[PDB]
Amino acid sequence: ADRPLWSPGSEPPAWLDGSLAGDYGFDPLHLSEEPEMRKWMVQAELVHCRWAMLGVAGILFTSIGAKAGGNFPDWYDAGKELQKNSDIPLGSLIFTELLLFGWVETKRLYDLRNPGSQGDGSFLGITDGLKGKENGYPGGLFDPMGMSKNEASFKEAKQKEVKNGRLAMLAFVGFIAQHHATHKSPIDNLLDHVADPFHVTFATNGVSIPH
Amino acid sequence: DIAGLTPCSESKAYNKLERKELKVLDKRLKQYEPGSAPYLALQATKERTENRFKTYAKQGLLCGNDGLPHLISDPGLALRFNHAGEVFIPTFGFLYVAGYIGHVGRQYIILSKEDAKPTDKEIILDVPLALKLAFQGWAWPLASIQELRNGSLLEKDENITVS
Amino acid sequence: MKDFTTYLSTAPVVGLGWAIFTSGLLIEINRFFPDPLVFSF
Amino acid sequence: DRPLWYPGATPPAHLDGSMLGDYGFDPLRLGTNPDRMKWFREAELTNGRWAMAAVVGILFTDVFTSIGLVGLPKWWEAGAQTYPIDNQTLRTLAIIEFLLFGWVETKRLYDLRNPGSQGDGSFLGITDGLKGTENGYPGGIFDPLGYSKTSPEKLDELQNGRLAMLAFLGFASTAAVNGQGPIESLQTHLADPFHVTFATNGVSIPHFTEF
Amino acid sequence: EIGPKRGSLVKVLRPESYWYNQVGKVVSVDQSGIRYPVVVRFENQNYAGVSTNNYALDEIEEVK
Ligand SMILES: CC(/C=C/C=C(C)/C=C/[C@@]12O[C@]1(C)C[C@@H](O)CC2(C)C)=C\C=C\C=C(C)\C=C\C=C(C)\C=C\[C@@]12O[C@]1(C)C[C@@H](O)CC2(C)C
Ligand SMILES: C[As](C)(=O)[O-]
Ligand SMILES: C[As](C)(=O)[O-]
Repeated sequence: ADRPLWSPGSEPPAWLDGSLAGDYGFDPLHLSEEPEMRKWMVQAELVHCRWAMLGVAGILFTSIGAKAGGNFPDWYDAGKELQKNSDIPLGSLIFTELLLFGWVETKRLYDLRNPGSQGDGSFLGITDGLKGKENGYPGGLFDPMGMSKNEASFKEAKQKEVKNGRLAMLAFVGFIAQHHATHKSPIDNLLDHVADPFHVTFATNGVSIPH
Repeated sequence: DIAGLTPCSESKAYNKLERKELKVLDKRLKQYEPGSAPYLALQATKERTENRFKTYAKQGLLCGNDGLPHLISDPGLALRFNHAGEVFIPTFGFLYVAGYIGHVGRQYIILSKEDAKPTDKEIILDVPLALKLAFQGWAWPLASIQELRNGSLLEKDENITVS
Repeated sequence: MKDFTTYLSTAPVVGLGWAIFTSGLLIEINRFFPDPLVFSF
Repeated sequence: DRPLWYPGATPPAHLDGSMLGDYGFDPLRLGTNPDRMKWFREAELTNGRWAMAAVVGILFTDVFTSIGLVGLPKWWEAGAQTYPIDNQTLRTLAIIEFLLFGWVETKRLYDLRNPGSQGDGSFLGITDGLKGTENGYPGGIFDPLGYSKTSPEKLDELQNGRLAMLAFLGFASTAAVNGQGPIESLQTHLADPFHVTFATNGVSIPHFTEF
Repeated sequence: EIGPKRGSLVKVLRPESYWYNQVGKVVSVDQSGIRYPVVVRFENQNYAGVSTNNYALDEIEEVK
């Protein structure tokens, strides 16, 4: 009786009311019920959003470049033809990626178990920065612009990145579903639908056609 | 030359057995077209069968009058030759894994003897404790020998006997 | 959720999770590595 | 205690006590018992001190070989060059090694057992100098360079010994799969840093990089 | 005043007893006077499923 819910009239869960950004009381499988699993899942969803947004942005920009005339492959089968004629071998690229990501994902991990553990100044004497402002929102060094030093603006600005990330990760499932059917770029599926709405789904393989 | 056995490449019976197996495979391989699935399955089977017979004959493993391989299990005959892998290192690998397992299980069952109603912990395990101990036992030879010199594994004759 | 995680310490867990891990590991080792009967050296 | 191995939130249990090169690294809890810790300390000392005098024979001797000043062989066959030599003290080497070591290793053993316990008339007139100040740190050996107050330079020795043990482990792992020597691998890796990498030699998966 | 302090754990030396050489707390040392005054209580069951038993004072001994 204080916030919009996902199902109008249903009783919101008793383990989440208004503290988390993007809270609508949607949890039917009783997940993140304990404080620790919720502290885990919050930052898990946050990282999912922060990767889905970058992925969808890159995909859409490369697709618009390809449709406009740029030398850009589509989002699918792009790691196959960018590796054939590249100076950096596969494997030597994968383990470079994993070596650079382990060192940062580990520091991201142990700031979840004990916040502020990274701001002791052992890494290049960085003390003020590298200190977890909240569960999954660090600051100081990752926030060069003073755009989170006000709760009135921050509680309202963080409640929209979760929505944009949820929408972006729903769009990423659209990218996959929208490829196994048409085998065309995501921007191509758009222009083939605005120019003629009659070319809507349920026309190629969405529904079974034995008759 | 040991035990009257001969290296397994010079065994006419071994090659005769390989040819027999290949003929038996091909006689029913010729039943299907080269495009269907069963044909590819038989092709891959023949692939790894030829691979069986080729890869064995390296570094030396003795086959007898029957042409089949025969494992040498004596240390000393696996030495002075090249047979230390027949069964000499597998022994140490199993000893390592069995140690690992027993060490972890013992330290678990000991650390549970302190809390109230340990029987419950034997039907409702402590999954995180078991996972922790599972990723700490791969130094058990070090811990075992020095825990033996320690004396924390000998019970000072305080158990139930009848005689 | 809590009672479910507690239930997940019995026969329907390791003893299933275990021995499923082990069957999978052994089958994968015998699949990628087709037919071992002696060590490399 | 000097900086911790994990920068953030990993509490040590029994490594709060003072000791040389202590960064709180003991994940498997192998040094809980103080007597076994006291033994493993000398273990490190003897391993590190031995690997440093070994890697120098592999590093400082092969740097001149690559430059072309000297024609010494690589270490993975320096052992095979010896006995074919004309004046070759054949392999009565190993057993005389064992004898000459044993006689000293037993003295060090009994000194660790009864620290600084050398009889008065046991060794001709040099019994006096054989008493060691501490375990693994004897007096009579270093002529200069020990009478300072800043005796905690042992940190340098321990860090260099650990680095040299890693060096020799890397030497043995390289000269086994790369086929070449350490200096040669380093030079090829500076020549082309993206192709000569452990990913191409050592791991079985990336060998299937079929586009 | 006769037997060990109540709440203090003690072992058993009855040669024919399921519980032998292992420790068990005392319920109440019978002060009224009887040949088997010490009533010891054990958590683990026996072949019959009984948890407690009374023993003589010449049989029980000190702690580990
Ligand atoms: C689908 C998804 C989330 C779905 C979540 C669901 C259903 C959860 C449902 C519930 O839990 C709730 C909420 C509440 C619970 O009580 C009940 C249930 C019902 C359990 C997220 C996807 C999230 C997906 C993400 C973040 C994907 C990222 C993709 C990236 C980064 C792409 C990068 C590349 O595109 C480039 C740049 C170049 C290309 O060549 C290569 C690639 C790799 C394609
Ligand atoms: C110093 As000790 C207990 O290993 O003999
Ligand atoms: C495996 As090798 C380099 O010793 O032949």
